[PDB]
Amino acid sequence: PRKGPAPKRPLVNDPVYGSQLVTQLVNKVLLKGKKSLAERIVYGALEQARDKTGTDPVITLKRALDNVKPALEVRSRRVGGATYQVPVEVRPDRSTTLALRWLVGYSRQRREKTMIERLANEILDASNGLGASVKRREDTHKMAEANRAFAHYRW
Amino acid sequence: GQKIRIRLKAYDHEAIDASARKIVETVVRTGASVVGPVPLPTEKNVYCVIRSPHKYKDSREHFEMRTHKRLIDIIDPTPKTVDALMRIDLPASVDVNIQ
Amino acid sequence: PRSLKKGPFVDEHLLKKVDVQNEKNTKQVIKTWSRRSTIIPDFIGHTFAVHDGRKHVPVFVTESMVGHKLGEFAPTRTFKGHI
Amino acid sequence: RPIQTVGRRKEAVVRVRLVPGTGKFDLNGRSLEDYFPNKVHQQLIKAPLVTVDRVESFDIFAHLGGGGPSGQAGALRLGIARALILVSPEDRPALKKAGFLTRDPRATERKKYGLKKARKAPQYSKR
Amino acid sequence: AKKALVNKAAGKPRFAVRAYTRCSKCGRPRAVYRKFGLCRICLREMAHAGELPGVQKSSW
Amino acid sequence: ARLVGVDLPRDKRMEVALTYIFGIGRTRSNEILAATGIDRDLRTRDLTEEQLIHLRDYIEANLKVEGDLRREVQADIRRKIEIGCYQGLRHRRGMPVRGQRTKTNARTRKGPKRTI
RNA sequence: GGGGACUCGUGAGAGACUGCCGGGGUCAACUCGGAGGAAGGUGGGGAUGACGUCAAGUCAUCAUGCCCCUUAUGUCCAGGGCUUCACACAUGCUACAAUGGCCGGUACAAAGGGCUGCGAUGCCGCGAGGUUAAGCGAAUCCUUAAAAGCCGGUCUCAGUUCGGAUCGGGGUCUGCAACUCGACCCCGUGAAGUCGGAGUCGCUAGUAAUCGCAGAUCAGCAACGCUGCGGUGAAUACGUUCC
Ligand SMILES: [Mg+2]
Ligand SMILES: [Mg+2]
Ligand SMILES: [Mg+2]
Ligand SMILES: [Mg+2]
Ligand SMILES: [Mg+2]
Ligand SMILES: [Mg+2]
Ligand SMILES: [Mg+2]
Ligand SMILES: [Mg+2]
Ligand SMILES: [Mg+2]
Ligand SMILES: [Mg+2]
Ligand SMILES: [Mg+2]
Ligand SMILES: [Mg+2]
Ligand SMILES: [Mg+2]
Ligand SMILES: [Mg+2]
Ligand SMILES: [Mg+2]
Ligand SMILES: [Mg+2]
Ligand SMILES: [Zn+2]
Repeated sequence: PRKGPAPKRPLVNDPVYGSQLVTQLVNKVLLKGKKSLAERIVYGALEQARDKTGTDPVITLKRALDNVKPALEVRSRRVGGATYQVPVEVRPDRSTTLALRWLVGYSRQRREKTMIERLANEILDASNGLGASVKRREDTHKMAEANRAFAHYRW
Repeated sequence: GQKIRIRLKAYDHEAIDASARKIVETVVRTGASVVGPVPLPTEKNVYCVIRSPHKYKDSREHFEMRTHKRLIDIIDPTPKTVDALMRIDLPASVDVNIQ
Repeated sequence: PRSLKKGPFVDEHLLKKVDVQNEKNTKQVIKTWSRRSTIIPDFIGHTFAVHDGRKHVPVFVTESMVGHKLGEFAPTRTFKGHI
Repeated sequence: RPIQTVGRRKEAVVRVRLVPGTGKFDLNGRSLEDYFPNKVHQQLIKAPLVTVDRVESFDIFAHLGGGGPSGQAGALRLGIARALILVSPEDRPALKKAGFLTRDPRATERKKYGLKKARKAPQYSKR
Repeated sequence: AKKALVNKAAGKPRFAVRAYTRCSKCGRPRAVYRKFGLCRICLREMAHAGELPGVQKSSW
Repeated sequence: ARLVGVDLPRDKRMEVALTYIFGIGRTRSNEILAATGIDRDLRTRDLTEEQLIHLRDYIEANLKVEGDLRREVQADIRRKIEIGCYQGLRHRRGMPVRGQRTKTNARTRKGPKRTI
């Protein structure tokens, strides 16, 4: 806005898994106001995550996010008759947002049948550094680390 | 017994409760058993007209029509009172039923 | 009139014009404006000049058009093609 | 003398009759897990109780009415916190700090003429 | 509207479904309400004028 | 598993497998399987030839299927054309017959856009 | 029966003013942060359009100055048209499915309408409906079962148990009359469509997205429109360089 920053909304702790990271995942899965539907998908995929490791699922979730959080994004800027990308530093609570969007997004177009086994397989493949969500992490990094020459115009 | 049921209706506020209070005060002076003015919910009739006489659909008015109801009193049908129940001139904007 | 409880619908001024010809067995044409009338199996063999909007169109009730309305054989609109 | 409070959230109006006991919900003749089958709603029913730490007491019953089920859960939370004050005048700064006394006025905005919804406009299309 | 059509809608037509309503002030065939007998236009001046009781502008 | 010369799709539940017959949809499929006692939650590969006789003869006594439904359908369209009715002229041109809007639509009776 | 406790209905009032505290500012206007409060700096939304612009729109709401018609450019009636169809644009709806379809079970609304009416109940029909008739000018009776949701079952990624156009047959109701040209129901039929080129739109919170319900006009209805009502309920905003 013209008049400075807006207050951001607090997320209440998730009752089944006592963490605000789970309730920040259910709002990315949420479509059309189906929040009790969106929580059955997230809870159901996290129960399937411990059925393939035995480990606690939110520890697997935080290992899955740490492999897909970007550190450098590649925002665009025009100067004269040419454009380029400036590598800028991702503030941390944007990197939480931008990584939860990649896990939900790249697993909606994944090859399984239901959304529970699509979301759970993307979490397990990201907590090992294998999935397509991990692939966009280094594609975001290789794009931004190919443009260090333009890191001197940071607004 | 307790048989007389009055059913005041009116378009406007403040011309009906004064008709209930200071005019049906003329029943307790004839020694009858009142229960008091009981307010009922208000009816609404909303109308929505186009302002322009031609081709301006997106500009509109909203007219309403409220109707107030009160005084469901169950006074004693004494034959001395039931004459004096209907002697007073109510205002023009007040309706009454004796059911 | 379109529901089986109340029968079919033929205009009464059209029923009198064929009952004066079914009694003496002639086949004169019936100039009419009643497009809304049902064809019933007493119109068989009769011909009808049926108004379409601008003129009267002959129609010959044979046997198989006997559940239809009479206006279905005089087309009102006209379209030969755009080019 | 009986505790008589009321909470209301969007159009739900609950009537809490907080009575001391072993801790039991029978909302409108029906228990918590039989009336609210959702674990997120049940967290915020007794969220004022875990603050004051009196969840094992106070078997309540309420007259749930009006609105939808998520409005009924939030209206019940305001009913409990305003009922805990009438049994306890010392947990008031504990529940005001969490925000369990705010009625949260957030109503459905009306539909405006010329618009498809409360704020949604139709297709613009300058030519 | 045309003055013959205002008198025709007042009388009793053949085939009683053939009847309809017009505005009692200007004789307009469309947008006539049944509670008032008026069109959308003649309702709007008479409500602003205070000439028909109980009707005023609503806000909520 | 040929039923009436129709070649049911193999490994398919019996409520839906009868609907591949031209003349039977979901309402008839519930009332073929109700008169003959064959349950609906049955695959077509587990069908018995003794069961297949029970519903290869219920259909000719009651129903109207391939060929002599398809010819009765195309002899009703044929009937409207030589009597010269409104729908018969409207069948002759590929224009829609049931009082449809022909200004901006009827791309089902007509083909794709000719785009003059 | 009864109770005046709780809600609610609706009258009358109380309450928010930078009023109080701390820092900044010419001590000013005011600003940043608190405390208390249901609410905090315009609490949310509505009603409300200065002087004027566009020779904007309307002579077809009405009114009116000129001008024209008066055996017709007045007026009555029956049929037809306003619903046509090589095409082009625009606003919507339903879709292309598994965060889904279908079947069984079960929960929670709000604002409205009703005497030329609303039709509970019973009864007949697969169904739209038919019939009988109680109660109700209604906080009383009817409309009125909300749908998403929840739980269980099945389908198993297919142009399909996705989609529901088109066409064939059989009906009901309204109305003098349903061919041109009404809606709804049953059975059959099962098209395009597998997420959309250049381009383009709305939205900053109870919003967007999605889910039903009601009203006006109206005999019936092309109602997917319009004006409202509640249900569930997000994601973001560094910022002011660019449009
Ligand atoms: Mg809404
Ligand atoms: Mg426009
Ligand atoms: Mg009419
Ligand atoms: Mg002002
Ligand atoms: Mg001009
Ligand atoms: Mg013009
Ligand atoms: Mg003139
Ligand atoms: Mg005429
Ligand atoms: Mg038109
Ligand atoms: Mg289907
Ligand atoms: Mg169901
Ligand atoms: Mg029955
Ligand atoms: Mg299910
Ligand atoms: Mg294809
Ligand atoms: Mg598919
Ligand atoms: Mg209607
Ligand atoms: Zn008028």
